Amino acid sequence: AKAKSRSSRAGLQFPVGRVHRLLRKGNYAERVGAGAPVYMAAVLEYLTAEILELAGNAARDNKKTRIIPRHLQLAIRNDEELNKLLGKVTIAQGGVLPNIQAVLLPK
Amino acid sequence: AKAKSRSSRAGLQFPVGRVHRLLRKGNYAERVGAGAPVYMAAVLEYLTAEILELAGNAARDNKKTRIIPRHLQLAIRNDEELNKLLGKVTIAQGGVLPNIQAVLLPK
Amino acid sequence: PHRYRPGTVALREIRRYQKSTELLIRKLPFQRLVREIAQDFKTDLRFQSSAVMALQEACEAYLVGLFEDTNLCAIHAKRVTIMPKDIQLARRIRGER
Amino acid sequence: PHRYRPGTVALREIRRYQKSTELLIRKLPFQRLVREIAQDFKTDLRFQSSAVMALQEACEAYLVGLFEDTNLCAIHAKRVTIMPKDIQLARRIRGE
Amino acid sequence: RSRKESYSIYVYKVLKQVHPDTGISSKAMGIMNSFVNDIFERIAGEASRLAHYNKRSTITSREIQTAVRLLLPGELAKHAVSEGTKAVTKYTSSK
Amino acid sequence: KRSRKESYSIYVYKVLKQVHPDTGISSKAMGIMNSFVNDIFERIAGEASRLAHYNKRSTITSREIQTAVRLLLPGELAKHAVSEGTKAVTKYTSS
Amino acid sequence: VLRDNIQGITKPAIRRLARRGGVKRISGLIYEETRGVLKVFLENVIRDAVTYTEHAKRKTVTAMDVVYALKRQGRTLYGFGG
Amino acid sequence: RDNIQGITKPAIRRLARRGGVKRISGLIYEETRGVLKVFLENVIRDAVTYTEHAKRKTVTAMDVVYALKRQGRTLYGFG
Amino acid sequence: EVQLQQSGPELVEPGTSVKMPCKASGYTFTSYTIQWVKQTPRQGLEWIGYIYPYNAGTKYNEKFKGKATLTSDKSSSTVYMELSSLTSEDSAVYYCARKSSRLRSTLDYWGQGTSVTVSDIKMTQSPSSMHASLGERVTITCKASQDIRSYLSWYQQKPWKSPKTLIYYATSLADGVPSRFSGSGSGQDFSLTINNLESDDTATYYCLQHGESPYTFGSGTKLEIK
Amino acid sequence: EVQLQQSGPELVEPGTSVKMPCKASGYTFTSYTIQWVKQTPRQGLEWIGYIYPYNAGTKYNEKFKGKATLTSDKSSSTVYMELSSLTSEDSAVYYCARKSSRLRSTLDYWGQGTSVTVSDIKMTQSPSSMHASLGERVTITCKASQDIRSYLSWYQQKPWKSPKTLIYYATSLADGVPSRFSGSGSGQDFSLTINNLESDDTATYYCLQHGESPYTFGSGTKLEIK
DNA sequence: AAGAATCCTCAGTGGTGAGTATTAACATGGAACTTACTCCAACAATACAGATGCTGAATAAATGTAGTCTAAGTGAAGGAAGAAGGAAAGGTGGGAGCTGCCATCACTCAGAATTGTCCAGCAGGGATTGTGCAAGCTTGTGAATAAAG
DNA sequence: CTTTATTCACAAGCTTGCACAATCCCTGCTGGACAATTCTGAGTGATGGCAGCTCCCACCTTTCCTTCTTCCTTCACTTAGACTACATTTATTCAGCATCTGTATTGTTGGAGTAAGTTCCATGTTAATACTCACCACTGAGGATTCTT
Repeated sequence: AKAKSRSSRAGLQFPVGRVHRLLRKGNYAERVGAGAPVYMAAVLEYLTAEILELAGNAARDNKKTRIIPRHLQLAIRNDEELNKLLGKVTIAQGGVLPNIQAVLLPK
Repeated sequence: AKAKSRSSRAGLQFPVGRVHRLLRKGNYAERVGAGAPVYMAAVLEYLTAEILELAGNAARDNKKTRIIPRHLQLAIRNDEELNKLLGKVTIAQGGVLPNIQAVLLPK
Repeated sequence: PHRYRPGTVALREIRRYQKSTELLIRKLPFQRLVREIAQDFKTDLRFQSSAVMALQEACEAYLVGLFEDTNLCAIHAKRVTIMPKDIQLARRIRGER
Repeated sequence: PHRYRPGTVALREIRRYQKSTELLIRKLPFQRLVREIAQDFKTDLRFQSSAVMALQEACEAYLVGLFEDTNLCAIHAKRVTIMPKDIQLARRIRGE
Repeated sequence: RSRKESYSIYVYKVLKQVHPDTGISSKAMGIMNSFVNDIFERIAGEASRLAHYNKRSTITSREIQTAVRLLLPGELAKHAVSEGTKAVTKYTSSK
Repeated sequence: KRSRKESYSIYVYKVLKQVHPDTGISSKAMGIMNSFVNDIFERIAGEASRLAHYNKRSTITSREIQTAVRLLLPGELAKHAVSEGTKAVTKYTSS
Repeated sequence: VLRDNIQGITKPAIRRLARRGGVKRISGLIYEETRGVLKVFLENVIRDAVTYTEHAKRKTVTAMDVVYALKRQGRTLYGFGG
Repeated sequence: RDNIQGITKPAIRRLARRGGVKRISGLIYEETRGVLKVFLENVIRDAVTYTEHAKRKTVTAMDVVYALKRQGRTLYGFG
Repeated sequence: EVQLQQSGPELVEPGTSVKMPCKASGYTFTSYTIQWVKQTPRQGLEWIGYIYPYNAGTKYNEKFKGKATLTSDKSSSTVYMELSSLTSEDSAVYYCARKSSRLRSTLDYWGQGTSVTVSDIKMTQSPSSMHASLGERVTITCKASQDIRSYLSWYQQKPWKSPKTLIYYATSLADGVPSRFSGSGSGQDFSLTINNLESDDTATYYCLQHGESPYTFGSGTKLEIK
Repeated sequence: EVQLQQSGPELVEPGTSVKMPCKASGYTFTSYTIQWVKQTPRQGLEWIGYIYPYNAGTKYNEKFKGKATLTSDKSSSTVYMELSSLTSEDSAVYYCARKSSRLRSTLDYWGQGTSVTVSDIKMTQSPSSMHASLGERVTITCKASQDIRSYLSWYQQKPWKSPKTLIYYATSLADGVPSRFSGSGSGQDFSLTINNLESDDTATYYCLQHGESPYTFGSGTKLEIK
């Protein structure tokens, strides 16, 4: 019956079937309960959408159309929860936040 | 049909069969070769022997004949390697290493 | 009468509490604090004795290790008195802030 | 002539190198350092270009974070100059 | 050659859904693929440990919800739990 | 009628009586030892599982355990643990 | 219904924890800061332990849940199971 | 083979300027070279171990990424 | 748990400056932005700006740029608001509200508001004022001038009280709000539905968009029962 | 790779003190103990003490307490030895040796040996000296006094050269040692077996225990070829 | 330089009770043994991509000099922390009762793996654009020097 | 010595001109969805009992509040030198090209090695048990400390 996919059944963009296959073959459990890839794909899609929206906002404030890893770093480090999630994570070609300590300024 | 458990065949005291069962049921891989529990039991037995012998020496230089967790903490924290392995590990009822910074002593 | 100079009793307290192993906080106030904190997450919860015991060893070990890092921060600033800025710097470098 | 007082060009350099994202170590000395360090573990082994690039990005990020903690230690010691004791204190608190 | 899979088309679909003027570079796509793989590994490992602790041999959406409550910080976890519950409800209500 | 718990407290005592014949052990120190053996088991086994997954292999062999010991344990500790594992595997595949 | 129990972590207890940490002198504002730090650490560990308890459909927080919470936050504790 | 002098003084100066450092002492550079050498040895040893497990003679970016990761220093953007 | 303590009313002479505190408790203070909304009976609610205590990040409305200044103090967990050069049109109620840095999140918890007396995208709400019975159905439209990605919230305000958050993300219910209220719609067309009425529902209902940089409230509907 | 640099020969008048350095390179200095032994024609090798640079932890022999003190400098990666009140029987070759903190490990690498010139488990080795041809088998016995749980090591020393480690843990080969040398035995009975000899096997062989707190060396067996 | 009261800590003793090591009972899970299948060494080929070398223009690093400004040492004043005593108040260890909840057991039933087919979604390769990078020009601005009061 | 007009150098904004990467399009092909069957694992209930509460008590150790002293922190000066800034010289790196070959990867085959199922028996866990070790009480010597000498 035309073989509609599970992501369109769940109304997602991230693949339910590929996430199910990676959960099955990734040596996590004996069984996968078939609603777990839907939840996983939804959580991954939400986190991707939040990061991409903040990075696109940073690129728009930087007057750039395209997102570079600097925009991803500026999106992640300016958010407390995103920086808590990726505290031990290095983003390549992302740089650092502009931050000079207040004592080092003149006068 | 007979004797000769897999620990006695490998000259060990840690159970090769129980380690094989925990490797099979631990959801680490699809298959487990039958040299991996032997290697794994040997490594665990060596680490247990090293920590227990150092803790027994720490108990012996304490006019004591019973290992308490203080002796295990003294054994682990006095070694570079061992401390590195168990560096992010809290030992219950172990205390700390007795040290005072040299600037705090009176002169 | 007879009085000890400051820092003499404070050094013998360091030598006394670093060789001892038991808990330094009283058991019942820590248990009441644990139940007070946990009541904000789920009502009518009931801990085991070993759960509160494990929480106490974990909290005391964390506080003691933070006090060594605080002491190192104080000695780096050419001081012997630990201050809240030393705690903040140690937690900042450790990644707790 | 014209001459900036000390600390002005330093703050300009801080702003410039915090605004950009390009790597600060030249690629060839880091490649030679990586090859010689790997010589003690393997006698004759090759390196992908991406492998050396990932090593350079990780090392520069680690050094920038350690210099941030070093600057915090120097400011806590009521100084604006970083000393080796600040690096040692920061690596001691970090657990390195 | 050998067909290596990624999340590039999926992240691009999400990006064109939330920003239908904004492109992305190859390096930022590599960052996004690494992010999705890392968070997948974290959530799946936490759910695997959660199933192993309670003597369960399956991973259900309850394990994934509890893992999302564990790794993710507060409002991030709350909105991710809402998104996952909404998706599982829509998947169940529609075959 | 309650089920039984299992631990390493019997084998750890055997190793203790090998390395120190006239030396007892408290129950708290045995609990520390059981937690240590469990922690090192999960560390080495998870590391070896990751090593097998990176190389697209489906089995954990003694080579994976040897590489996991090399990665996890520091220098002379890893050297002597590799020595012990090699000697035990050589002794096991001879009878 | 308990209220204001962080004051039960008394000043001599914080002084003992500083003496075990090797501290000779202690300022007067150290104690409130230590109470706040201990409070924040306790809510983090207790929140993870309560999450582990609620996943198990239990009303009793066990020591094993505390051990998993500590292991999760990178503060592995030996001697209480596992 | 030396080559630790290739991490020159203005390179360490630039890495400190990115970290927000205004004034740098003269003994910083040798300490930074030793720190970078220790970190590079720790990462490269694990990367070579991952390479030798795969029966390979080439260190790939995947081996470096796995090595970094194992130290709690996860790097994004290289696969 | 979560509360935002605000000061009392201010009787200020014009040309001076006035400070406003927003002492906060019950949550991690640095992880949530604090927004400031001004409320006059002639222009309704107007979003002024927000402070992020994590990086002390400011963002102001264009009509309040320079006139308003936001500051944060993390030691006492307080947010301060400065108004300088007080024009006679400043007699208004000022609320400070908590809002997470997540884009889906809204102004969930509000302060009591300080009454100060001097001595973009436009939301169109079709019913200005309507009458409903004790068990009727209420439908309120919030037609938007531009497109927003479902970033619309519905608030209920009693007379002389702080607004109460009903609906966030245009469909999701707030914490503690009963399931009688139901939001619907997306894009430019939105609607709020009250299922069955009580005597509590005598209030003014507003819709706020936060999909773009200037946040805009709606005109509001007055709903009174019997 | 691993080097243990030392100083030259020190001629010293009796009464004063003497300093010996053990500048170490090629390894992580804090992870390995540095042990000091002395060698005389009269009584051979004997262990003086050690210093662990991880915590600067010393342990001395009972007959060398007060006579010898040990310090470490972590910044220069050096270990310093002080000998005070040099009597007539102190002209000796002083060696520093790396040894890991693991109990199985032994004095794997040695220093060159400073010649100082002044103006308990008993080790029983049955062969004091023996002669061999170019291809036969040699067996050396090291029966000990008390019980050591395989904590015995075999060392080869050329004349006017530092000792070279052959066997650790009573059976394991050292790094770079060929398979001609084979250690055997356990408990109290130990033996070293040379399979086929060369012209480089003309040397003095020692066995050292490190199962107890004072480490004791062997009496020494001289092996001369053809 | 020395003499001396004075609290505090190790060094032994003796008792004994808490816990630990020792001894049955049994049940469960690991070993013996056989069979079935699939996984990965082991060659064989082959492109490809990492090494090595050249080379001429960028481009930073090295050096030396001058001059500022900052780290560090000294001193003096003040206040904030330590030590100690005396009173009060709450922790602790014991001893009940009470019950709420946790782990066990049994059943069965819905969901998850299995397997074969078939197709449609995705990854690789190739044209196709279009954004941002470079280069040049103008400008506002902050820093630091020379003038005027 | 105190504000203030030049002078100065720097980064930022504006405006084309491309070419490198980004977007899109074509093609296989492989992994996902459909569908029926089998096979479980995990949800309902019901039990039994343990362990977590809650309360009462009587003690005594811990804590809290005052008072005094001391000595550590913080401020203010001074200065010496070690940094920064900059012009010049120098050497090194970058980027593009070309060749070369060692290696990583793909393909095929089959034998060794591992999973699966039965049986059973030997091991590991629990309950009951008998002393051992280490913990207080109590003298008893040795250093450590603050003080008058």
